[PDB]
Amino acid sequence: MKTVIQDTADVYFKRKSDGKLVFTAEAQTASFSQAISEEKLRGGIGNKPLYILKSEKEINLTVKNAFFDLEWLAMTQGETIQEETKVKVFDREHGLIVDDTNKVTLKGKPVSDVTFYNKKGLTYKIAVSTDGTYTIPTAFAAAKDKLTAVYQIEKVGRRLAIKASKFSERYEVEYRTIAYNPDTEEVYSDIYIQFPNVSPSGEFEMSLENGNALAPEIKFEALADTDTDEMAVVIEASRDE
Amino acid sequence: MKTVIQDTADVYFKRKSDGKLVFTAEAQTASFSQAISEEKLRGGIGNKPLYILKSEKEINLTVKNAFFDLEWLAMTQGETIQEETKVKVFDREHGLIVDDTNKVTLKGKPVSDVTFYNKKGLTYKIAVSTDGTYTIPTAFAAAKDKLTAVYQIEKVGRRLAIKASKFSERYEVEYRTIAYNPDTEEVYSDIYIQFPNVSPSGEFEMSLENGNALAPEIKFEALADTDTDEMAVVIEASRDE
Amino acid sequence: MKTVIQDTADVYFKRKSDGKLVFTAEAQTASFSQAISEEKLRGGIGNKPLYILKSEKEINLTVKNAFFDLEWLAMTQGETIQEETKVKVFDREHGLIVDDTNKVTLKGKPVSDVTFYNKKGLTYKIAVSTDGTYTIPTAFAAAKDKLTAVYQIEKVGRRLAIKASKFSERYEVEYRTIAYNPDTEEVYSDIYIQFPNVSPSGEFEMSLENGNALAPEIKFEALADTDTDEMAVVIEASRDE
Amino acid sequence: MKTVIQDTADVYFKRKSDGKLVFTAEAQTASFSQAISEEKLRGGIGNKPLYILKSEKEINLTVKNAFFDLEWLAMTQGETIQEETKVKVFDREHGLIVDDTNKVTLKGKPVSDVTFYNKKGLTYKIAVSTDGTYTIPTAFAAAKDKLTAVYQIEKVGRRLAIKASKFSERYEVEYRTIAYNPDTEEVYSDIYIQFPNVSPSGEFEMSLENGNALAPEIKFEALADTDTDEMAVVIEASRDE
Amino acid sequence: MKTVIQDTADVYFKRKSDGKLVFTAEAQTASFSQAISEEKLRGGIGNKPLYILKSEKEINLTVKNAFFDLEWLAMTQGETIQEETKVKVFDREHGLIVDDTNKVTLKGKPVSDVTFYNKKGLTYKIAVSTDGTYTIPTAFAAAKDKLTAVYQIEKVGRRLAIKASKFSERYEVEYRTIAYNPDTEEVYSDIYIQFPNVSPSGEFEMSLENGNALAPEIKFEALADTDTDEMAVVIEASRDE
Amino acid sequence: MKTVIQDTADVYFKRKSDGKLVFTAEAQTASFSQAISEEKLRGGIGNKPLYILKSEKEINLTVKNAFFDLEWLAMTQGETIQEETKVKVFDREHGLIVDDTNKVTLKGKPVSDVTFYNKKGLTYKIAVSTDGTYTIPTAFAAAKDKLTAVYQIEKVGRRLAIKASKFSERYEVEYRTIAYNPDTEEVYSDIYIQFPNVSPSGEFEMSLENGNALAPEIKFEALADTDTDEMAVVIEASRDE
Repeated sequence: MKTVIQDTADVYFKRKSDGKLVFTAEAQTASFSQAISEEKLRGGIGNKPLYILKSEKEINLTVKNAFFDLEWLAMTQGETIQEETKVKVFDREHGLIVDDTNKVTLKGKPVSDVTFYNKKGLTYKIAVSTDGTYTIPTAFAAAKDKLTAVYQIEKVGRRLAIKASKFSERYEVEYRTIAYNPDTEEVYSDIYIQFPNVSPSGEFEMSLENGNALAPEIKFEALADTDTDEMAVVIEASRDE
Repeated sequence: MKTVIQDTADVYFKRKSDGKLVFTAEAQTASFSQAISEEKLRGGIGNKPLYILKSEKEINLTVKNAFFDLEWLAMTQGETIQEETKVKVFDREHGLIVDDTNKVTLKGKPVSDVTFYNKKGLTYKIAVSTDGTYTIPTAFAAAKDKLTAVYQIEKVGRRLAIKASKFSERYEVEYRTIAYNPDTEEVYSDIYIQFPNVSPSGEFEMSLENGNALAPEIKFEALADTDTDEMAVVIEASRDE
Repeated sequence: MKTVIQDTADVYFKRKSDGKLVFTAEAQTASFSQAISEEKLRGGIGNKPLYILKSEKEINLTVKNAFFDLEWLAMTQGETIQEETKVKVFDREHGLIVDDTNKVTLKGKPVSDVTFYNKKGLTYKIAVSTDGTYTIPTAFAAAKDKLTAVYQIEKVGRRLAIKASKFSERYEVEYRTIAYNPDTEEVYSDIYIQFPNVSPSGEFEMSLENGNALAPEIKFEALADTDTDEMAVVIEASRDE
Repeated sequence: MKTVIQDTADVYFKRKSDGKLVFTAEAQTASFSQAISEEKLRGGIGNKPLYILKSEKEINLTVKNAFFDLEWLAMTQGETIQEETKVKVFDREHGLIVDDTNKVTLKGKPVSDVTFYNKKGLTYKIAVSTDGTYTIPTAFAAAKDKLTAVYQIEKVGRRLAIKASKFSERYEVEYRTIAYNPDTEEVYSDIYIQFPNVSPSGEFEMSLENGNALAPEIKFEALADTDTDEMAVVIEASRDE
Repeated sequence: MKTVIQDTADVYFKRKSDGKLVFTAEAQTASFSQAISEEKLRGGIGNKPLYILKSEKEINLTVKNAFFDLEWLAMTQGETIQEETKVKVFDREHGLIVDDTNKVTLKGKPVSDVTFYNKKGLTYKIAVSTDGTYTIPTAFAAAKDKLTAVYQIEKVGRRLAIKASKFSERYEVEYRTIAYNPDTEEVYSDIYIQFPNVSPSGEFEMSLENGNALAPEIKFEALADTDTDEMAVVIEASRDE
Repeated sequence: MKTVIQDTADVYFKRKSDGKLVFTAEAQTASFSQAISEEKLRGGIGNKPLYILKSEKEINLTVKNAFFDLEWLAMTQGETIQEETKVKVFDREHGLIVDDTNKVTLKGKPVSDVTFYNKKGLTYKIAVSTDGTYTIPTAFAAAKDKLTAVYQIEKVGRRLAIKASKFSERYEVEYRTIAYNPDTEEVYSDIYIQFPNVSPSGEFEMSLENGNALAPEIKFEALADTDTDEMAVVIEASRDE
């Protein structure tokens, strides 16, 4: 029946190979635009139209979530997120003071050469010490100054890798919304929009501007089911049944 | 776990030959857009898609800072910044009164010809006087009147050269931001985006508008690592090790 | 004399064949754009310009109204508006309650099959009745319910007929607007702009959005008169003569 | 000296054939943008710019008045305004009460066939009468009803004719503004911008929107003077001389 | 003086025998190309030229109109267009309902045999009836079907005849174009190009593509007059006398 | 199975005498066109075909590289590249200042007569200086004059000598490509196109246009093998085996 739709959708994903339900979201957008190509044959006394050549059926999706989850990026490359992997990352220590003996001591555990910066913005590159106490050239600084340190440390966590060859696999998608009855002010039906075969398209961008709540974005491209030649299916299930 | 991204990312840099940690920044943006191209083949009764051709994988970057430092410019051209170099720059002295003997004495150390400017539009270019006192020309001016001088001096500082032959080198990059847990309002994970091989691009602008703040912007371009064929690495590690 | 033009203009029309003064208007716009294609010859030592070629003059018109008239669309096609023609139009009735005997009674004079709609969106296309009442299947509805019917009714009125082989005819146009004298706050002259031979262009879009007032739009194009070679004429007439 | 210029210009024109000072103005804009073509010959081992060659020089103009003056538009079309010429224009008469014998009388001097209008939108055209009394058919209207009439008259006034073959001629132009002294808050020098050979361009538009003051715009394009090869001249003259 | 030619030419033809000014066109091109050949003789010690021989002089001529006139074609074969002559042409009738008596009544006036076409694509050839009623076999058509009827008719009009023997006649041709003054942007003279004796060459190709506006093209070939040996005359006459 | 071919090939060569695998490729094109002629005999009552004569079969190759190797050109003329040989080449030294005695020095090592050049475009050649300086008459240049000189030097490098008599020897060639499976988008087979005998042909164009990356091209010609008369071979080896 006639109904009014207000809210966004809950999306569900699924890999057709191993069957991992890759999501259960709380979104901010959705779309399933369509397209067709049309050209017109012409001829005869008066350039009249005689036939129309309809020559495609393309569908594209798009979703825009309100949180960040790594699986979103996993989808757009097909890799697998490894767990508990050793990695090397940078780390920065500030506010070091130079003692009266022309020495400074760190408070971390480097793994590469440490670089010092002084209040003017010079640089002094020294190898990693075994005891952790380091010497400063007398031209670089003197007693009772302030220096900063930057170096590498080893951490553990989850890891992903974007390569130059690996490409996507094929997926299932589904939306879901709720539609109201414009007379008695209650929810009547539950819209569904299924997609039986999709293929992620690699065009993603993460602008990390200051003071903005990041919103990932993912685009797909629907294909035709081999078994039944269906590109989309729409359902309206009524809560009265 | 689901997480909320709110803040920009701290940037780090590395030159791959000598290992200069060229930067530690307090920035305003970070982006790593992707791109791919497709062709699609067609044929048969029913001009249908038979096999898709993928032909690229490009990644770019962008960083935009809040403070100006000369290393930013140094990176984009490779030329190193020599220190303690004597240079020639122009200087200006205002409010120069003419005495009753048609003579005006500078208060500087001219190195090129000194040019004075009368109160309407005139110009007059005397040679550098050894004494430093100058004879005011005949009808260029009179007594009890103002002028202003412009000439060159010799100052000491840092220097960078923009040539037309020396082009960019190859660097490594790393961003770091934090993502909040949406339930307990705390900090959960630490995000990292390494780029194991980049090539800084020459496309930049230093506009110095009045009353605005110049924010440098530098655009890179990421290529494939030779060892493992990686363009980018994304890492998430929890603050509960 | 210098004058200030404020108001829009009254627009008239006239068909060259019979002399139908197709309108007296109360409009919002009038326009008589021009256009000439200009190139530039060049020659001699130093690629100097020595002359400017000018050839291909055009004039476009545009008018825009704040009411709706049907002669408006009549001009753009070249048809004629038949008067007092019987036609077929749909009509709808609501609030039809079903008596206890599973029957309902329309109140109109259907000409085609009548379709019934319940409060869930089902359908029933019963054939036209001869007496006035209809019987309802028990499954579709029950006693003390509501139904709505849609059927076709015959009404009498005017009728245009847009045809795909016919095209517009040739017309005459004229605007009239006033201009004041910038010293005395008075009206001085009656400006006219005549167009002796013009061919309407078929391009019109009647968007009918909610709560807006539709403003039509005709566009013409002026062709050269075969007798005296005049595309446009401008006249000024002083009110003191 | 350094000055601040803040206002528009007085624009003068002058035709080169007869010598007519076609305008003085009180305008709103004035411009003379310029353009040049550059090519950068390259050659030799290594791609090196050897020489930059200039190949063209274009000077445009623009003026925008705040009052309608017929000679403006007369300039761009060549024609010479004709004075005291008889013409034909439309006129309208409202609110005519039908008499008891189905007859109406006008108050003017028709020179074309008269067209009547009903309160509902009919039409009835009848040949001009000699006594000004026209008989209206019974179906069109009855006694004590209101009709409206339209017809042509003969008026005397000025006249132009935009022909499709005759294009413009060549003029001289000159601007004039006032430049201030940024210390004493006084007027110092008068700016002038002269053009010795100009060819008006036919590209103009007269929109007559309701409640908008008409702003004529007349574009020009300048060409090199044969005597001394000057497209433009700029003169500054103090008011102390 | 030096002048600028911008425009095509009004072409005027005239038959030398009966003196009919056969055309005043509004064309799109005119041309009067030439051609000459040389041989050169050589001899003596060292192959050097000794004498140049010149033995040909041809002047072609081309015109290209925008409208279509039948006299254009009449020129190229020398016939005289006959007026009001009876001819035979084919005509077509779409949609003829078959009655219960398996007969059809045409709405025209055949003159030769009638051929029907059913939907499926067969044909059926009957002879001409007197009362206009034709019987249709029960294999070609059926009850309540729509057929297509084609036949010959008789109309009257103007007639030509492209004979394989009769060939062209002789004409006189004159052009006209207006030349401008390259300093004051006015008209200075009228260029004329008379041709006193010309012989048509038969090469016309009337392509009638879909939605194009054919420009007739006919080519000529000038020949030397017997009286004075003047293949072409070029005239310039100033507009000051 | 049906496959899709998408890339160029890695070309290989081998000389049949001394077994120098003279090359491997990162190429941009390969091709092995074929061509035969026919004669056809005719006779008898009615000109009909009777017997067709086949007497030819040829294959021609082409390869287009991206880099430059000198054996690539050594093939085309059949020479062997001598190593570690002395040659003679020209060289240039710009910016030579003239001293207070019209003497000129040189920071080089000439072997032929040095030809000095002046800014005006003069010249001066003289026997080689045996001390390290030259004297320039006042007529050529006077003093404080910047001069440019040119002279030959000796260098050691690899040398190739085109000769009028030495011609080709007989090579052997092999290609390689990869083929994909349209259903699973994995790799399936490796196509090889051998040629057991070939003779390089002399047609090569080396245009070094400014800013156009060079890509050479060698064209071969395949002759039939004496032993078993195979002018070429095509091979396909899957990767499941």
